[PDB]
Amino acid sequence: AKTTQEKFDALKEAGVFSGYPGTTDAKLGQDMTRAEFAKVLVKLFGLKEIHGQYSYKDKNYDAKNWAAPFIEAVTAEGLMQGKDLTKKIFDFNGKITVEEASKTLVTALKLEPVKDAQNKATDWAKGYFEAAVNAGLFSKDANPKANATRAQLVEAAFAADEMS
Ligand SMILES: CO[C@@H]1O[C@@H]2CO[C@](C)(C(=O)O)O[C@H]2[C@H](O[C@@H]2O[C@H](CO)[C@@H](O)[C@H](O)[C@H]2NC(C)=O)[C@@H]1NC(C)=O
Repeated sequence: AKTTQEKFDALKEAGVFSGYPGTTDAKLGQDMTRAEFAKVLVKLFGLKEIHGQYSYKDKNYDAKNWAAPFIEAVTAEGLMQGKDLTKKIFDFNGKITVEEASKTLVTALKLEPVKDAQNKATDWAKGYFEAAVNAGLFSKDANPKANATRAQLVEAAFAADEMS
């Protein structure tokens, strides 16, 4: 079985994840913004980027924001809808959590949420986290509410790619 690092290298060659300048360190212990994760989802699932459209009101969510085409693409695909509908806030600088990642991947893979699922996830997410655990995207001992580490995102993305 491939290590996290070998899984990363594969995803990177494929354009789905990136490294950092001037180092081979993949920084598997660090976190990831929701903007970057939207981009991961686009590259992982082969989605079309949507230019010149803005469905959120966050400060600096505009045409100069490199993430908008990715954010719009995952929004149009129904994978993500942001954090509150009435102010139209996506939170692109906020970090992706393991339960949030679970929802997007389970949805994209067309897997079904677990009903009556019992776990430590926020109420809205319990079914998606559990489904994700069952499909081997995250380990059952991951904290649904924590920022997902890049290592966790790599293992999820890799597993997701294998399933798709
Ligand atoms: C703090 O609120 C959450 O923010 C999450 C941010 O990340 C995602 C994956 C996103 O879409 O960007 O999920 C957001 C949460 O959205 C909730 O997603 C559920 C999963 O499908 C939906 O069933 C719920 O309708 C949605 N809202 C609530 C209140 O649970 C939920 N957002 C909202 C608007 O309720």
